[PDB]
Amino acid sequence: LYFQGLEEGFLEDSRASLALRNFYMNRDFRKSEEWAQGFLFDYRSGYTEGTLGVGLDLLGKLGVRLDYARLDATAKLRLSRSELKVGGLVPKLPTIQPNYGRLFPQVFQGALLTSGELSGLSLNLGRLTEVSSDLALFNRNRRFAGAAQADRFDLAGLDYRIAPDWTGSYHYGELEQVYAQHFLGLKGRIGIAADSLESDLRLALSRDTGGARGGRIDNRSFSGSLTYRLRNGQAFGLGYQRMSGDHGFPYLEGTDPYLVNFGQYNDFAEAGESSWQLRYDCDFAPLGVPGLSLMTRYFSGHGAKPKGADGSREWERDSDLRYVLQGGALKGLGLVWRNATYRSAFSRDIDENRLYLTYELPLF
Repeated sequence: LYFQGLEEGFLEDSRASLALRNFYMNRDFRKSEEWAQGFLFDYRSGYTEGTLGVGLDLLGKLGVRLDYARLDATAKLRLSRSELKVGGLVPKLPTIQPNYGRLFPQVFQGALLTSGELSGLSLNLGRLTEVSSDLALFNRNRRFAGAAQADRFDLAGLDYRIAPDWTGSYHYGELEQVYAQHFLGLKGRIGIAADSLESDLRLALSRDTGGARGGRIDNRSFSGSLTYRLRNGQAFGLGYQRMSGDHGFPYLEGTDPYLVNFGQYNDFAEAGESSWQLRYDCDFAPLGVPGLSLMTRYFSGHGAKPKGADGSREWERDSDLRYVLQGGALKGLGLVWRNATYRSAFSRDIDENRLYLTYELPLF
């Protein structure tokens, strides 16, 4: 956390890995398909010597259908308990979260400063200018006037350790001339007593800003969860979510929305929409079968006020099965199967399968 810069570490502490990813996706409307192999070279330098240390990250991506090629560089500066990254960025913030269900998450260009000079307090500040063309408001079901674009997305935030099991966060995000969103969140855990109860509460307020290319937007979002997690590998979760104001929940193209009732397909984020989620996870590891996990969840939404369409109710069931080989030559191989059923009164019904074969190979 504190950066000493006592040794010349750029080359010496360098590490890298190659990720191999085979992804298949199947989609039935009311039909399409996608199959692809990805290669991902992920390099992370150490830091040059001195109180201000300099570093370099590199992301090399190759994608082939059934030819996509990209190289993203990131300069990193390190001083005291603060870090500045400039170049390719994969932010993980309440206002901007990667899309993970693909071959590769989007890379954003800009600068991001994080700082933990104060104990228990993290601060961040950032500005993004590009996505792997401009940053754009993700329309989806015509929730807004159009998919407005901008040159700049600003961000600032604070995450505070209130107590060892409690954290509160505030984050601000603004796609310039389109919308600004305020986020406030609280996460907590209590013991009961070999097991635990976790809570995750999220309020967000979004309004159009400046030229309002989106255009007029008013969204007040609540999204929260309660998870009962047992020591034997099981978890039971309850999620609840509500959209208030004249619009649905805005977020950028290329990102997943930071909402708890977000499934494999739907985000239950139409204007006016309330939704409930039940979720069950099971790890078969402390039961006998390590590497094998399973998840299922069901979401139900009502009170949606979709634009230009009639109907207000919708639901989704996702099931997820995963296995990772535990030994032999392929001791890293991961199989993931994500299946979904989505039914809506106001948008197109879908059935979908996603399949992932993953392997991670450390180079140095």
